[PDB]
Formats: sequence, structure tokens, C-alpha cells
Amino acid sequence: AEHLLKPLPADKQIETGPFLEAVSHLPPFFDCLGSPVFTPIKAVISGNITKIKAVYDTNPAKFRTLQNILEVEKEMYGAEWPKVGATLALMWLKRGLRFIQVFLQSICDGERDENHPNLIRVNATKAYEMALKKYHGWIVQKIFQAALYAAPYKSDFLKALSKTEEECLEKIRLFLVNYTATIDVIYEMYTQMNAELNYKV
Ligand SMILES: CCCCCC
Repeated sequence: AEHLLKPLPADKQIETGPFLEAVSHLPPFFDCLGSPVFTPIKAVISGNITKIKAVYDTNPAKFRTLQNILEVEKEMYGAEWPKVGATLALMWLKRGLRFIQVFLQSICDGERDENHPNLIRVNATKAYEMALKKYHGWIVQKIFQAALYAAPYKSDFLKALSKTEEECLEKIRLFLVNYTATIDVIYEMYTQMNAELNYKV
């Protein structure tokens, strides 16, 4: 029916396996209505999940938590870390996840352009600016801007998730609870561990 993220534990040590399982339900929503223009945002999530899963699967106990991934790979790659392995993949994945969070939260808070109430371009632009734009050069920005501008009508977007709109929005707010908390904890980990990088693609 739905797929909520696990509750945050008190130690804030998110388990890798259930994390990957949960967020693996997110790329299909880019398909529930999607031309190839939206593939760039989808791929920031999808391609990066695949990279992390690959590392985790080699040794699930060693990479049991996301914190484990960072500390283990810091030991493994030394001074090349954190621009390496699953650490780098998750550094980008958290930004894709953040895009989704801000985009969905914006919609749920009833944020819109009064001139275009059935568009979601202001919501998508807001999310892009606060999640991803900072790490994007001019070339990649155009690629993403093309996707953001091709966004579907709000009514079609909500319809697709619900295959009322107010009841749909209610369910998104519930999903956003543990989803938002989890992402914030991952951002905070990256800062705490000095794993965050600022280079642009
Ligand atoms: C594209 C994000 C949709 C998330 C479904 C709750």
C-alpha cells in the first residue's frame, strides 16, 4: 500500500539495508508519469542507490549502518576519502533525497504561483535550489532546468501518486515525517564526519 521509512533510533545510526530498501521505492514514482527529461533527477537517486547497494552487499555486517560506511571507507581509502565508493554515492543521494523532501513538503504546505496554481514549477525550482543547484555547473544546470520546466500539472502529479487530492496530500505528510528526519540525520553525519564536499559537476 505504502512504504514509510523506519523510525529514527536514539543513537541516530541508520541501518543501511532497510534504508536502501525504503528509498528504492522512490525512482518508480518518476515513472508513474515520466518522459526522459526527468531521468537526471531520477538517476541521482537510482544510480547512487545501486552504487551503495554494491558496497553494502559485499559485507552487510561491516556496512550495517550508514555511519559504518563512512568510517570503514575512511580507513580503506585514506586521504582519497571522502571522494570515493559508497561515501561519494550517498553524498549525492542525500541531495536527491533532499530534493524530493523539499519538493513534496512545498506542495504539502500549499506553496504555489498564484498565476499558475496547477503547475509545480515553483515547488521544483525551490527544491532544486536548496538541494542540488549549488553543486551543478552551467551545463548540468541546463539539463536539470529542462526537466524542471517539463514538470507535469499538479493535478496529474497527485493523480498519479493516488492511482481526493487532500487525502493524497495527507498521506504525503505522513511519509515526510520519518523521511525528513532521516535525511537531516544523514546531512548532519556528513558534516560531523567531514565527509561533505562542495565540488560541482
Ligand atoms: C517523487 C516522489 C514521490 C514520493 C511518494 C510518496
